[PDB]
Amino acid sequence: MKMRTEKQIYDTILNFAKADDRIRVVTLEGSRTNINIIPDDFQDYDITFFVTDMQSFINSDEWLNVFGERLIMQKPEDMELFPKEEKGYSYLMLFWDGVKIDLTLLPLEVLDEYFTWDKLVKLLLDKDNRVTNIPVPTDEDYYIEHPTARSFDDCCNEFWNTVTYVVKGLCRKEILFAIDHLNNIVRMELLRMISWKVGIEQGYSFSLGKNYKFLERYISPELWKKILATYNMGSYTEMWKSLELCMGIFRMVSKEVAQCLNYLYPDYDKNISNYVIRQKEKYQ
Amino acid sequence: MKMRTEKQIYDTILNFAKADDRIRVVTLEGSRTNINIIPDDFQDYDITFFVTDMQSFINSDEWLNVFGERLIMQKPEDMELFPKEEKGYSYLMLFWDGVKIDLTLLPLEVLDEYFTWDKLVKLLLDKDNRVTNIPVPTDEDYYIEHPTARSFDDCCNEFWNTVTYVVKGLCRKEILFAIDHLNNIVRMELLRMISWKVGIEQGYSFSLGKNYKFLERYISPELWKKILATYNMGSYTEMWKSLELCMGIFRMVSKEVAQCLNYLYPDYDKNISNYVIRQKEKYQ
Repeated sequence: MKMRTEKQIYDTILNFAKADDRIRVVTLEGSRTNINIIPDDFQDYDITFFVTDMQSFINSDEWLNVFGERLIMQKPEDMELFPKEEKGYSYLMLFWDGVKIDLTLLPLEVLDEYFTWDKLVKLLLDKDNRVTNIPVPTDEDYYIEHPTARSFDDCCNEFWNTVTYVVKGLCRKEILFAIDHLNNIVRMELLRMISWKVGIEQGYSFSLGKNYKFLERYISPELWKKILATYNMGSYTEMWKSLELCMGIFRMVSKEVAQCLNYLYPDYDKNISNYVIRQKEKYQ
Repeated sequence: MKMRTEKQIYDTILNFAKADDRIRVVTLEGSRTNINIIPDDFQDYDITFFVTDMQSFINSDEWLNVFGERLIMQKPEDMELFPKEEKGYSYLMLFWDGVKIDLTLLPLEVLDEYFTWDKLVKLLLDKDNRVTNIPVPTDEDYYIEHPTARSFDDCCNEFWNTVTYVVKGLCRKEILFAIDHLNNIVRMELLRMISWKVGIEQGYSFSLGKNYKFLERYISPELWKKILATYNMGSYTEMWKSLELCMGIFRMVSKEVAQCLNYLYPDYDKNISNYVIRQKEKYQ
């Protein structure tokens, strides 16, 4: 059940922008610019306004009422607990009907370099014709990268080195330390190596999506099940199993990448695998 | 079974530094400077050398052989896959006997501001008496922070807003997106709120450690079990359970913090909890 159509939402946004002297350019960002994303009910409206007077917007929130009644909103460049990590000033809003609008205000001066930030951008309005070469959105910066012999070694090095930090956390009875290093680093390097395997098998012309979220489409159900099994980490016993499964998958996938691209298979696996076994025995 | 004593390791490091004209200051960093850490077999030796000629060290690795035979080493400021994220040039080494040395080379000029970077620092050698006010190591920058009414609201805002991103990932059958947002953000804000609860209950004069790794000492076994149960995430069914458990813990703990510090309890819980229930039903 829709309470508003997509055309009604775009009209609310653009009619507001057209009427306001301060707003000179409007762009669209994110998955709605991406012809390779299947449309669904969760696609945010990522809208950017380029404006002549920033402070006149920040002074009061009343002008936002045109977008509808809100369930929640965040102003991430205006919080105390969190520092600014994007330029400009944004409003992340979830509305009563489940629609989401992430609205960014940027000073007009930033238009000089804005288009270098991301290629998934579509120009919606340009009152003064500032944009002389109009960009065509593309997700090409998100395709799988081909490794080099050096970056392959680097990935193996970071995987196997950080494995030793999971071991330290488990042997010290500091499970949260072990979990964070597995989540933030060890399994991320495993997923990177898997992305290189996908590139070898299927090519370099498509994206696996943010957080590798499209990976399931491009790997065996057998390998997908194992990957998901590594995310059961709520005990020391489960964490040793997850870590050992992660190591087994990494051996199999990095060996395939090395043999397909004619790289040396490094000694990290042999040396750290023995280290893991010895440490586990010492504390068992 | 030790193959080398701590005194032998320190002697290997300092005798090397004393003999070398290029090295003028040596410091120790990390948990070995921290009198509140219980010593164990996994404490790295975090050593920093301040040197007159950086490039003469980087040219060749032979000089590292004095530290022993290595199982693995990383040179993180000299990789292709990973950009530099620390100043200077470091060597992360794990040795044949399980000893770990993380050795950082820094130019002498950086000594002007180095001591502002971290307070868990101990001066080991200063050939020219460059350090006139000698620092005393302390972990005080790692104690629990007292929230303000604004930062309390900010934490609640980020928790409940990001809950909606876990919902989106689960409803889209994009579980890796949902898992990453729960791991990187949702549960981190839960752990932050729990740290504030600990501060109220037990005070502001101690550290919960990196990755909150000492948290188990300061919360009920009952609450610890629930926290660990949230880390079972290897299926859509498990992820809905984890998310709902995370929300329940957050309600209980943020309510206690608000009532103890006389903050307003925000409407995020009510509004987003209903949103979650509706979305789960819509896709079930």
